[PDB]
Amino acid sequence: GRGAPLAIIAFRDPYKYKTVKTTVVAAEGMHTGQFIHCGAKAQIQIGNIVPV
Amino acid sequence: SALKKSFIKRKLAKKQKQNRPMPQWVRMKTGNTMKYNAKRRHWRRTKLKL
Amino acid sequence: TKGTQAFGKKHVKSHTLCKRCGKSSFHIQKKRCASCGYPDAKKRTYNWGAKSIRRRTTGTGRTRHLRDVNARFRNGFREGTTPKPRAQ
Amino acid sequence: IKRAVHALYNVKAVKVNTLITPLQQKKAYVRLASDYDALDVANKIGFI
Amino acid sequence: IRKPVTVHSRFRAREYEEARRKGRHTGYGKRRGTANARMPEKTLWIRRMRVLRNLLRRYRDAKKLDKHLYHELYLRAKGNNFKNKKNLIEYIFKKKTEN
Amino acid sequence: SLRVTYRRRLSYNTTSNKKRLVKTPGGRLVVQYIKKRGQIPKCRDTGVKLHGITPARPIALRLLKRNERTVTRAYGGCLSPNAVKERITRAFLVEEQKIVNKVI
RNA sequence: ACUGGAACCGGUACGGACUCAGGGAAUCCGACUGUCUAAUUAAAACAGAGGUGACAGAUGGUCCUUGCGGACGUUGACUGUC
RNA sequence: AGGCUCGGCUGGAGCUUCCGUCAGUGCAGAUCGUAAUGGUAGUAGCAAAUAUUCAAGUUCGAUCCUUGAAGACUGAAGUGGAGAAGGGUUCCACGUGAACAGUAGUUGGAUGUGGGUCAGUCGAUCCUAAGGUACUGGCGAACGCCUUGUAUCAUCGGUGGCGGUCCCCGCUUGUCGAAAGGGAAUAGGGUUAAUAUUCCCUAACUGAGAUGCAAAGAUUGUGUGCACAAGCGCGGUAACGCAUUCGAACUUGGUUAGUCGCUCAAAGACCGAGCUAGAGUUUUCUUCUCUAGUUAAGGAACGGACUCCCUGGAAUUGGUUCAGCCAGAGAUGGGGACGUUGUUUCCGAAAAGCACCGCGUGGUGUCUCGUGCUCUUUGAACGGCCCUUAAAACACCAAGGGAGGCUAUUAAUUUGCACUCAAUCGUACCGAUAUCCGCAUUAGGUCUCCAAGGUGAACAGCCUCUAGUCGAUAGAAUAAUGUAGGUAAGGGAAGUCGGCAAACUAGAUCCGUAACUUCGGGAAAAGGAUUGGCUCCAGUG
RNA sequence: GGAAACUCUGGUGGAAGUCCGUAUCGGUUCUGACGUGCAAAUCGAUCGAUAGACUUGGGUAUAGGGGCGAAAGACUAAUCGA
RNA sequence: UAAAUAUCGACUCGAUUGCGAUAGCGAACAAGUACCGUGAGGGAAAGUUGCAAAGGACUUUGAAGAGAGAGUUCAAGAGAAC
Repeated sequence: GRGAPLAIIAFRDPYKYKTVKTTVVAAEGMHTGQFIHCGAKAQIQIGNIVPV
Repeated sequence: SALKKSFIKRKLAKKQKQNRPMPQWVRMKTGNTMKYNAKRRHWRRTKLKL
Repeated sequence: TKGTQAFGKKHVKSHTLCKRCGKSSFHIQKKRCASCGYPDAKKRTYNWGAKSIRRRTTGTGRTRHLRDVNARFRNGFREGTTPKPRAQ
Repeated sequence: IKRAVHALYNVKAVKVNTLITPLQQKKAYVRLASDYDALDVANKIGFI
Repeated sequence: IRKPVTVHSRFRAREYEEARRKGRHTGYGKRRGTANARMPEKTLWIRRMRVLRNLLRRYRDAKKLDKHLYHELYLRAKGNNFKNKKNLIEYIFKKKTEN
Repeated sequence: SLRVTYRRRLSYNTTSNKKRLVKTPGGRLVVQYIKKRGQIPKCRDTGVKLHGITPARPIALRLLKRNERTVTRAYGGCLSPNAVKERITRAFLVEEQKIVNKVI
């Protein structure tokens, strides 16, 4: 039902021994095995999630 | 159906018991008016709407 | 084709036997009896159904406890006492 | 059924099969151990 | 008594098969399915390719062909240059004499 | 020829009703029901099949011998040998570079 | 196992039964596959892909519910409905 | 006149004059209500699904019931053998006179009397799907409704120590809903009038258990039986193999996921060559035709494409599939590892079943091979397709981790045997031209599995074998009209609103094929030739 | 074959809401049969489709001024402009 | 916060210028029964031997139904559906 592929991304829980999986529409160029940095200090790279 | 429930089977058993000709000696009782079992049921004619 | 041809496909019961009234009016999908309202806590009766009320009202059954209470009331609901000890 | 048969006829049962007849009556087949004789037990009970 | 079953002999079918093997009852007036339906060209091609590839493999194992000539002939066979084993063998013979 | 009939009350060709025709010592052709087949597990990281592991249904896995579910290696039965090799190399090299960066 | 060929033979005939489009030149309508008035209308009717336009950036748009609340919506203009 | 009196017959218990007064107070109709009955009339009719005949049996009585012989039909996408929904005793045996079986009836799904359904392994039971329905909360005059969602929310349970408790770790969620989804584990032979994966015999398997027995743990190295030291296993370069030489909380994974196409393999079915045993045919011919020559679950041992490992370094590029495709990110070659499907001069097991020969319970055999564009089912490996990407839970297993546990002839701990138990409900039969729905024993409808020989491309049409039927009220005769089939001289649409209906064409091989066109088609265009049997020739492994 | 661009020939391959056709699903014509019928919609021949917008069982959801509708006022238990 | 007031729905009673088996309650009787519809629901027909069964022994034809005699009875032409 969606024309855009979804990216399953795994993050490490900062407060407990566990991994958290996130589902989000992939940006063009994102590939499996890539590292996505999310936060205010992340650099300008494709797939990164940063404040505008 | 072959695969049935116990309570359906129990109802069917009671219906089987009920479907039976009247005893002949009842007709000799004093004041008796019944001459036969007037509630006989044939499986093919009248169906139990269970 | 409505009619004889369509009547051959009728082999799935829509109503079954009700636990409360014993009628084959329990809707399987709705899980409710079309006659007495089971499993509703109250009983299904409508004043426009006068004949239905007459059919399903009290006195059409055994009224075992009601008759017992009526019999016991005739002597003031006396309990804990027995007839005078006598013999033949 | 096993316990009742033992307590009523002093006979062990190695197996008990049960069915319910179309008239809603439970019928039990009780196989006695090889030690006991079903024919003798039936003779004693009365049905024979 | 259990009576014997009714006989249903295949003798006529056996004689008909013998005659057909000799080459009878096969003319144009006896065919009702297309040529491909009677004998698929795909099946014929599969048979031919297995035959040619087996021959090439045997020759390479026996050292009658080097890797280069084997590859050339393998690709030619896949390209449908040889009608059958005799054609392939004659071509191999001529090429070997030239070499 | 001989023809068979279903032995159970399920009369539909569902995945739970796969059958096989077998000749019996009595000269009969009967139906024997096929159970589901086990699957070789795959690597956690990659998807390649794992070797040395006996396939079986999940409930039947409890009946095999211990060696039939494991391989004598780290992550044996969970990762492929190449996956373990890659993990070891990555760990060592990443820690070495971390030490170098700390020094710098 | 299938393919091609040759001689000879008969007879009203050889896909000997059986199985299986008659063909062609044009005009009108609908592009096509498809759907429909069960029991008088299977069509040129409906759908259709394609085209255009409208509204909507979510504190939104279109709807339902007596009300609470809910659907599109696990949706976000290459979307949603009309 | 409305009506009344009397007589005769039937009948068996009430009725009546007159005076007042009251009314559910008078029928020919209302396509009036209800019950019954006529002419039509012994009339319409009992005509789809090819078909019956002979002799005998039983009987008061036979087209119809039963036996034998013959002749036909369904023709394996059946008129065969079994199930799901539905039916509910219709199942089986023995009686049957009336009713019913649109003729008949000695027969019956009718009728009267009895009998019949046996489970640890087959299902339900268990898990959740779409979805339903509760809790709170909100709304509602109210019965109650709305949401299944951070709306609501103080919703708990897990290891360990101590012996209820304390430490630590996390954070919250109901409950129903599938005898076609997921799922612990059984097969063969026999037995009944009727039950059979249930009963009997034989042979297994799964789960929950405490106890008992046996074996391990329970040895190694060095030095000289002794001393010291030594943990919780070994082998292989590797893919991995072998034993039983512990291990928690927690975390992360595994447990085919669609559809179509091709190729290959196994089993079953089919088909051949013998050799036995029995039948069939023999004016004549045939080493002839038909039938039987079977091997379950569970084990032991082998086998297994794909994939993986080691060596080594490839252009003059090689390997390779029907098709793909693969290789300096390591090909070819050489040598190895793994594994589901499966196979066996093996156990089960020939003491079974089958076929035949004898006796009044015995005996003989049940054997060697082949074959395939063959089908079904299973398995392996790929390829094509999607603006379509092809469940969820439970449960089991694995790995990382190393909290903990026993202390070198002790112990913890696994291993193998022996033992006990496995509840409840369904289980008969039909499943349709007569057991269901259609008022019925109704040419209708209603979900699936198994599938022989010939001809042939074929599960087409036609014929046949196993199995099953001849059930459709019958006999005579063959007028008119009819319904449904088959023909017709000469002409050939003049018929008719109209070529309606019918006829014409057709399979396969070779040749040939126009306008137009969106270049894909049109196209089987149009239109020609050949086709049998027999005896040979050549090609294709 | 060509200087190149690229072109031609023969195979392999097996795509398509492709075609003929069995099961199956429909119901065009005979305006055939029947029309107090086998049948309150059936029967025969002839016909449309037949690997997908396919045909279907069961479980579920939608209830009357409402539902559902490839749209006929169609269907919503022989009842539908309520 | 009792009484005077309402009410036969329930239990128990007494009456009538009412009906007399198509009437009177749907139901005088195995009546809210048989039967019908998936369901809400719909819903009948059906009183009478004789004082007393004394309900026709026995003979006879027929396989039987049944008939011819006979017997019971005030009466069977009151013989069971009387």
